[PDB]
Amino acid sequence: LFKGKIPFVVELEGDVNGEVFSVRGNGWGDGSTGKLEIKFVCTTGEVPLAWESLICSMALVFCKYPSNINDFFKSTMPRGYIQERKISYENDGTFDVRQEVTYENGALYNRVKFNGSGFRKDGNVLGKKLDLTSIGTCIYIMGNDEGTGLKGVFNKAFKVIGGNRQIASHVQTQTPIGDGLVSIPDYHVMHNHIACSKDPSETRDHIIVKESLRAVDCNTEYM
Amino acid sequence: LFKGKIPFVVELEGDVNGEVFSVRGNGWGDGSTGKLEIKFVCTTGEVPLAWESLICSMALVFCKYPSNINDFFKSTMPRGYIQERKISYENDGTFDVRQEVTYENGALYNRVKFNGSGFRKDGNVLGKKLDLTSIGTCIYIMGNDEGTGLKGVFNKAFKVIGGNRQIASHVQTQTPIGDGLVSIPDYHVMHNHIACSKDPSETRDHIIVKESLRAVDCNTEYM
Repeated sequence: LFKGKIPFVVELEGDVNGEVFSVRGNGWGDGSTGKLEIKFVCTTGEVPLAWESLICSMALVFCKYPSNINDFFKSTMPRGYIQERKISYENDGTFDVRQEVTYENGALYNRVKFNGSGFRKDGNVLGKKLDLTSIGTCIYIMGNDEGTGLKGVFNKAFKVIGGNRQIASHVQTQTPIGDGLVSIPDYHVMHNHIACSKDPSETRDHIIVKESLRAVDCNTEYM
Repeated sequence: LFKGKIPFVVELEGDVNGEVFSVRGNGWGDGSTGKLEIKFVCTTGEVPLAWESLICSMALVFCKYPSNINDFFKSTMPRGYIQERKISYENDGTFDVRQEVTYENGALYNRVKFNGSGFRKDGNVLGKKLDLTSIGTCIYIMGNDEGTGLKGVFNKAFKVIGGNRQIASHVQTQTPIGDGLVSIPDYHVMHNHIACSKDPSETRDHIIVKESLRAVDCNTEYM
């Protein structure tokens, strides 16, 4: 299903320190090259927080997997998987995020419930002081202890506009939505790249995201 | 000072859940290739915990740095730097670690105070149920907020013998020991590899470690 560009559609309902907002993204992902491009629009007016804080919540199924690592994400399709994260910001609040990642009508949908609490008034998140202009991130992927799904961990070192860097710590799980046979990997990493940009022509609150995604047998490739 | 193999000497005084032990390592590191080899011996009898839990505490100065990233570690030599870590194990205790990394008499010394508390009796650390046979780790390196030193973060996904994987979360700082001019980088990563082995000939409690260390401009290389 993932040999070639396919539509990538995102629906995020957000609730951060009791500020409710909706985001819709349309673009494309290519699971054989590990590339995607998508434009996110806030449909309820303006995001009450850093766009950058939304980006990883808004499709690791598009990751370019080598043939020697089990690709859990593609193995669950078309029914797909649940992707859940706790994201903890150094000196700031916490996001609780639940995603349904499914293949429907020839398209990959990321449907996201994005909740945040404890965020600080003069913090980088509510202050919108974060930047992902061009940034590499390494994500740890492995089988959960029961061998029914995935767990993972990673940091993002967000650029802080007029500051230094802000670490957000992510804990993730992925569990299949269906009862079909799934493929469980051992420990590996994703080398991921984000570039975020704004259309100066566009008048609505939005952000354009390009990602690169590659699964890496770091146990071999780091030697 | 780091163009070619030079002696690498480690002295670790350890205190884990009130169990005191000493480790001495001798080997070599090569800062131009980013390789090192060292054999660690417990001099007080036996390590009262997983060797694997000691390995990253027991010389990022040996990291192969490209010319487009500031190499803080080599910029501090010969006086060298302090390297401090809090290491937190999922469902287990915490290590507090202070290192002095100095160049003395043509050799690179890592002098380590390794403290651990809250470790669980039937846990993977005191139970010695961890393995680093062949494992890749990605370390985040960046300038601290004051621009006087480094901060960093990383996970190690330890193999658990007869289990799955155990995440240890590391927070690190590096601060110069001297008053000399130091070179402060922006965010990048190290792709590091560990291979641990035992000499079946050797009769003392020991472990042999080979590391690969490369500094990576992930903001470019992950695209």
